[PDB]
Amino acid sequence: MIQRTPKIQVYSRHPAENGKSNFLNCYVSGFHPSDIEVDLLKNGERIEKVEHSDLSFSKDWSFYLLYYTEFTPTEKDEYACRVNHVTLSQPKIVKWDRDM
Amino acid sequence: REFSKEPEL
Amino acid sequence: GSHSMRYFHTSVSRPGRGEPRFITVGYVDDTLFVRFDSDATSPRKEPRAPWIEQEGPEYWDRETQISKTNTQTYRESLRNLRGYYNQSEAGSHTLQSMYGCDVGPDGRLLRGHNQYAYDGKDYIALNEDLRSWTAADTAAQITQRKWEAARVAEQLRAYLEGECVEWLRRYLENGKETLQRADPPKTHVTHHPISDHEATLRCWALGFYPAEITLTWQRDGEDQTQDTELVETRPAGDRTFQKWAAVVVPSGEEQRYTCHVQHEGLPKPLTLRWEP
Repeated sequence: MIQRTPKIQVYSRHPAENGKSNFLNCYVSGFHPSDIEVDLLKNGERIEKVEHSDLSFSKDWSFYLLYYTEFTPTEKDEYACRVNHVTLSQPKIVKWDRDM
Repeated sequence: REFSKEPEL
Repeated sequence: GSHSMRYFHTSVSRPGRGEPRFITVGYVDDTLFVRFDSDATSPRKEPRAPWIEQEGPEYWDRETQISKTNTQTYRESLRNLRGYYNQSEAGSHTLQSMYGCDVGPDGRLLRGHNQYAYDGKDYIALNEDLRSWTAADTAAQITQRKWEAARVAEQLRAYLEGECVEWLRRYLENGKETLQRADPPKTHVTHHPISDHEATLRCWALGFYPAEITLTWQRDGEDQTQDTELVETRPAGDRTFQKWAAVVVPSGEEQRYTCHVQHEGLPKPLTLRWEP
């Protein structure tokens, strides 16, 4: 029917300071239908201990979810959010940029 | 608290 | 000073993988306070904010029973909808609904809501008069005719004008230290060179509640709407929200640009510039 592909933002709860514990967030929104798969990645590897918010939706009926996990950023570790949805032919990977 | 009489469409 | 309570229902069919899953979440303003999931091990209405935990066992039993009954009602609704659109039993479909009340600073009803969507498309809605329906198509007219015959709107009206407002006012008082506390944004401007010729100025708003905010860039006092990249407001995970707005500026013209911030928590709107 109507299908809407997810918007994705990857960011931290607090401003990033290397060596200080923080939370890594992947906010997925604007999507329909509601079935979605999200992984948070560290240096390409799936983080196992990832929690998510309860499924809700916006006034235009599109769904949104927050996936988050504790992390301690460093200069050289890389982090990302990997999302699959029926509207995507292959998973979409969005890398964490601490300036965004 | 919720409405208790949601009807069938 | 104005507030809302909303409940959000989602039912999703999954032929060959059991019966349709039913989820409810409840919000006061931008704060989720209750959830229910029929796929939970022992489905029950569960608290998600501290100020609702004080409700007694009778509250939680009634809320749970309502959600368990809704799980079955929405499964019947989905079967009816499949027929109304001549659809196969093989496909997955989604039924969503939202209802609730808005209240002003004096605690009086501003308006009520109850609307539905099928497969992401508006289906039927209670009008602002709380007495009549707007149906999106000839399938929804079947629902309308059935709800007109059963005088469903009168039941909703009684709920939205009474219980909904009175329980919202209860929650607002029980959670006043958070629900009636506006946390202002912490704001700063960052500068990101792109080339020898231009750079990005990014205006940040962090740690604010509620989510409603206005972030705009001006150049020489005129708004740069078409040239501003505005990200969707996003949850930080600690109840607060984040947002930023960015503009691409020619090298050396940074001081012609001003960032402007409006939020309920601010004594006065803010005007910010790049401070090298």
